[PDB]
Amino acid sequence: VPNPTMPVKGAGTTLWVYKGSGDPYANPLSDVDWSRLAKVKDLTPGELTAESYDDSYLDDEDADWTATGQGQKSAGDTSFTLAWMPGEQGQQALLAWFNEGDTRAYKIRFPNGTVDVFRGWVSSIGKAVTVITRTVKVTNVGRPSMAEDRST
Amino acid sequence: VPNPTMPVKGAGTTLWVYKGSGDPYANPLSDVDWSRLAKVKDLTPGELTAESYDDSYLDDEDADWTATGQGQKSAGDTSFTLAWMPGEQGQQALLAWFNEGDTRAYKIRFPNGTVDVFRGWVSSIGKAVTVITRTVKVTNVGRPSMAEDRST
Amino acid sequence: VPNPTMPVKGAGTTLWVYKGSGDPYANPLSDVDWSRLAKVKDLTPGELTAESYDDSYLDDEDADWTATGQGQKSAGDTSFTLAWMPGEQGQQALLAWFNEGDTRAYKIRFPNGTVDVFRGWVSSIGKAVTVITRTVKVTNVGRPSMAEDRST
Amino acid sequence: VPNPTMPVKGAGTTLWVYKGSGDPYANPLSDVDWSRLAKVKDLTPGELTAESYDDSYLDDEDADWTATGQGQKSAGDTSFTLAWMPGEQGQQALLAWFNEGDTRAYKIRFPNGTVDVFRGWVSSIGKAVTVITRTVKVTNVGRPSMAEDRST
Amino acid sequence: VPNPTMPVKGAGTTLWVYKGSGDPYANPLSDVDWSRLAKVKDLTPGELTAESYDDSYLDDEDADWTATGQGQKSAGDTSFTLAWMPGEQGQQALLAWFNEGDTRAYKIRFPNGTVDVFRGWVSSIGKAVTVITRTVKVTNVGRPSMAEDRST
Amino acid sequence: MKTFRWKVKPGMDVASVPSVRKVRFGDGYSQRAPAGLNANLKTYSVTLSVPREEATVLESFLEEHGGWKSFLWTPPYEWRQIKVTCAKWSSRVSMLRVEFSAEFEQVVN
Amino acid sequence: MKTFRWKVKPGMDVASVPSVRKVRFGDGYSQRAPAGLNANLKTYSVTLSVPREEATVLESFLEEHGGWKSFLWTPPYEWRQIKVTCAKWSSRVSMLRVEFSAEFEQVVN
Amino acid sequence: MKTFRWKVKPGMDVASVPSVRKVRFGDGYSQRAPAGLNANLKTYSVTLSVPREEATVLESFLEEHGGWKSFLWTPPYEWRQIKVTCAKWSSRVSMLRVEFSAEFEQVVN
Amino acid sequence: MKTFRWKVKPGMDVASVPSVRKVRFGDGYSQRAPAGLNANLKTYSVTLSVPREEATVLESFLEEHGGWKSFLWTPPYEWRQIKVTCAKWSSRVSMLRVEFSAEFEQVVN
Amino acid sequence: MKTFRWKVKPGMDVASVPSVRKVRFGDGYSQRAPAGLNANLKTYSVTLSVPREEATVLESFLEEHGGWKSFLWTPPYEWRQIKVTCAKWSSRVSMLRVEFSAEFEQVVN
Amino acid sequence: MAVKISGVLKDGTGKPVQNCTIQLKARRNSTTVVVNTVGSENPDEAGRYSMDVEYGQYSVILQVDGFPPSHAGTITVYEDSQPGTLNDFLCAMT
Repeated sequence: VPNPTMPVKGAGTTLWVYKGSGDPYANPLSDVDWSRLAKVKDLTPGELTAESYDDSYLDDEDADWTATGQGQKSAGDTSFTLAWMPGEQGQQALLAWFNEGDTRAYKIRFPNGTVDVFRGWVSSIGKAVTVITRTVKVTNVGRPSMAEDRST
Repeated sequence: VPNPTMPVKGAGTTLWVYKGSGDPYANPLSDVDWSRLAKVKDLTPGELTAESYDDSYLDDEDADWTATGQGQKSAGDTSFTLAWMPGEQGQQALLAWFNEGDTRAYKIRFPNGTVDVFRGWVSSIGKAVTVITRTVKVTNVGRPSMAEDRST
Repeated sequence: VPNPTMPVKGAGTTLWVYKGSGDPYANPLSDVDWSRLAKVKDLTPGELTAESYDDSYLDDEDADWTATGQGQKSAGDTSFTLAWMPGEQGQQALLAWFNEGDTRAYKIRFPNGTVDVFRGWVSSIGKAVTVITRTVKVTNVGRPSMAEDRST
Repeated sequence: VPNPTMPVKGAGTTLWVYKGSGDPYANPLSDVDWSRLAKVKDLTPGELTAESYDDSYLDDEDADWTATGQGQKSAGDTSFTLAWMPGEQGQQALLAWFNEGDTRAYKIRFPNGTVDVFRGWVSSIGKAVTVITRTVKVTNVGRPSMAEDRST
Repeated sequence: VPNPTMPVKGAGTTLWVYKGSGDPYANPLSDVDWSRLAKVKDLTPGELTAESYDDSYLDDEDADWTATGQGQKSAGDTSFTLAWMPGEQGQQALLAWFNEGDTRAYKIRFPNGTVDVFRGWVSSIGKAVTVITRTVKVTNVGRPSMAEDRST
Repeated sequence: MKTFRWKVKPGMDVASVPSVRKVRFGDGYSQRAPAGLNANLKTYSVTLSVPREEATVLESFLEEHGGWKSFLWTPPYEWRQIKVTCAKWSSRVSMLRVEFSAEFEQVVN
Repeated sequence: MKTFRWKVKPGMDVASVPSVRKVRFGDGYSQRAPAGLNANLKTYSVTLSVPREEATVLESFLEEHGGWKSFLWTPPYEWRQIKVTCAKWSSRVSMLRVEFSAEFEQVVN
Repeated sequence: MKTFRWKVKPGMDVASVPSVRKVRFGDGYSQRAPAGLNANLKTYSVTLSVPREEATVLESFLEEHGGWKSFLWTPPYEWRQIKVTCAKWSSRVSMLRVEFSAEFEQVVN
Repeated sequence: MKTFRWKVKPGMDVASVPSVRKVRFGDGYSQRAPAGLNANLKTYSVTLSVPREEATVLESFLEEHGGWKSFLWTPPYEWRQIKVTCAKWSSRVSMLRVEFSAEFEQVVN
Repeated sequence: MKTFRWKVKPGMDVASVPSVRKVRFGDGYSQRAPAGLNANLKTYSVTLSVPREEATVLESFLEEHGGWKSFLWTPPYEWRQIKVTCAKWSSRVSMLRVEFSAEFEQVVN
Repeated sequence: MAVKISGVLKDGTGKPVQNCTIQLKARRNSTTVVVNTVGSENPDEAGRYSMDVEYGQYSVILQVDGFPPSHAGTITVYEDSQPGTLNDFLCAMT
């Protein structure tokens, strides 16, 4: 039974890319419009880093102790390798998207049930010639919506 | 029996995050308000470093030997990997804390019997695919109160 | 049967270099003019990376989240190792190409049935002294035509 | 029997830290005043580096051979890991020394019978949460006295 | 039988150095004048790199793709380790050549039957004290005549 | 009067030197006066970065006013709707995007 | 008379050039006099950094005083409650927080 | 009148300083006039890189005009066929290619 | 007459320009004279770094002499006990230590 | 009339400013004239690097002409052989090789 | 047809706010509105505003010659709504 509060092994872990027009965050749970990418070999999602700004002051009572805060957080880079599939429309659209090069939204789903949506642009398309596989990585732009926001 | 003067294997080592208002340093031994985090895969605590300033001066008797003093001691960065639990309230609060981004205080408890309190802000959030785990990294700010300060 | 929609091991993976005059992009499926290279030990194809440019603005209604766009995409570097074949005319032509140094076009064929065409100039020639192999690396110039552009 | 001119396995290798007032170099052989640290897991003493100053000259008979002399020698950094044990007064005083932050003297003893004395200030305090251990390193200042100076 | 178009294991791979006066490229196949180096442990020949110069232009009709040409190709660095021998005249000549330090020509011969001639100056003389070996490396200067030019 | 709605990049500069009447006496006691009534007039250093396609448009607009006409422009987040002139714009056309580095001098009506 | 309670970031610079009546001999003996009573008047270079939402407030304060009105200010840890006026300040509005660089010149009453 | 069909490397710089009749008063009211008709005249900074074979040809072409003759030139992608004259150019001969750095001042017929 | 026993950080700079009477003729024959009896007077550039606690004490001592009184000071290892005066000093205040960077100009009695 | 045969290191620079008679009229109409007949005279910046053995030889040759004699020199790959004079040169002697930096100003007969 | 949006704009302390500027940024093309089109409206001294809004999706922007534009929300106008105050749409269920 797919539900949170218990760990999941992560077998399915499907990946979809948006094709239509509208708000991706309006309802990510419906796959009416998004296209699935088939037989991914592996996937490393992006990590939401931050950046530290200095805060230490002269007249502050506590000296000899550095002080700093956070600001201007940025999303990470997603990477995934699939089987090189020049027939299916998935990677055809992926490569056309890269060649034309615009920001697009995509999503990852868990056996858990919860859904994650990112948006960004692709910056690499690799290849291997031993069990042919295609590796592609994208960089995110703007605010992503994690699954925890949806869970509320 | 939990008490010092004998080494501890370190099995339990619970992790708590403050939730209420007041002085976390007043009585960290009371878990009345703090929220526990569940099933931490791994943990690496912060590193209390310092900085070196030049103390050697042109007029000196002992020559050809460097002389540096200490200044600006700083806390390190804490990291912990836990099981991805999108349903439990603790990590929902954790991600809300990362999104909104203020300094918060937290603590770690040992089976020895004493506790350790830090304060800072979260700067990194990671994820995986197989046996999904979430990796959270935070950076401290200001002086911490170690276990030894309570031991006396 | 060579046909997409099923993944391919990629055993044959022949390599060809253009020798004639005309448009290499016109019809790479015809091997009437191009010269084949024999006994390729290993091969690594190019990496179509891009570049990131700043897109953050002062009056944006969303702050504390970086925004970068994509521009100036570039091809990567191809590399392959051959059995040292001084007698064969292919290696003689390759070394003459290195010495005289002009941009030339080449292609790699797959057992799937489709081909990939690049154009560039060679930059490195290496060797080994135990089971002699020659390692040759080239850098592409200009936009290449992927296998996908032919399948449509 | 402890005596030099034959190698020693190095089983005991005790570590002592000064507490009283006086000259540490006056007589380190007496442990009447210093406190011993208990159950050190591993230890790496500092290394006495140097610094090279240019000596190449124009009119010298020898050319095409660089000439470099020595000047401004400095002590290294010492590090050691103990079994984390806040009960004992040893590391309590060690942490109080770090927090207050003043230069202090200490010694390392050997099963051979000779003692090495250093003086410096601590710069880091670490921890682990699997068989809990505390790692602490110091940087020396000024001239140390090696064991050879005592053997004469 | 020594002949190209078939791969060769590379057992002999002798190394010779010039001693006389004349044109090394006039006829490298004759060993009347060159002295052989005996019992080389291993060898790594230099690799012929190049330099990439920018070619992109404002009015260039194709944008969004970098354009780079090739120029200023350079030879690599050769290295080889042999058995350290203060007796043989070859190593005596090698060290005299290093100490006096002038550009000299040398060659490597393969079991296939073709010879490769380089010219350069030596820049290192290594040693080891476990089965004594001497490691020596040179940097090339000017055009080397590859083995693929004599075959034509 | 036209308006300036182009969006500005981080790193904008604002400079302000008030015009004051200063006279120093024997042991200090310098008489100070505000000079003109509207003494303070900020000077901004503004950099944009736009793709070449609309680059011409900027020039056209920046050509229309010359250096003798004033246009309204609201600085970012600032509580003021001011009027400002510029006379020293420059551009760095490289491949795809040109960056503009101009200075905007505030001027009273 | 207002005060200045905003915090000052590390690196604030202090300069001091007392006024003397140099007059030279052939060699040495150069006579010197202490000039006026208040010879040296320290000059401070103060850097601040505030989140954008706060910045306007500070600006208004520096607008209210102009470059002709004095205000009390306590240098960090320094035993003196000096009176200082400012006539040069600039800021960098980057994305979230803006940093100010200002000069503060000491003046007697 | 000849033309200029050589290609230009990225990094070309454009400067523009239109001529106005500034005159300063108490509190602004700075009256402004457009001065001449074609007040502004763009100044271009152009960088090229050619192999040494045709460096002599380019140098001879630039020498033929000297610094007194105009020639047509089309700035990249810009909608104008301006006439421009040059009086400063330098070349960095290194080994294989030589890069020319030149300045081009716009002028009406 | 007070003294100066504060420690000096490494990197002290020394300058010396002797005053000479230079006059040149057709082919050399340049007459040279020592000008004053004691012509050359070394000037030192000295930097110190002290914790904030006695920064006030150093500032007060430097204030007492102003820019006119001289004070004895022994340069490091140097064979002379000279008397010096200073007229410029600055400090980079941080939250732990402050560093002074002054110049000491040698004068005779 | 001697000649020059020392080879030149990469990075040599060449500059050319043609002297013209520019006069600007009301609205453009800028009258331009070539000024002198052979107005364009290039100026080269040349660097060499030679071992110390022939440093004396090069210095003596450069001394013989002083700064008042012209010598023929053929710039690399350029067509016309020119005659040039120089009046400034410097050198760095490190350990084995001395590097020379000089400027060669082309002059007419 | 355009719904009449009329009302009075007040701050949190129950007084009118002056120097305002309400903008409606179009997000999707409609039968009579193009994307990326804005329309300004300056209210009176008492905060009274009255506009005619064509049906479609808009984003409200409150420029008070001050703080940057504020995402007070997005407003959707279907062909069933009735004339009313602006705040009703922003508070309406979407």
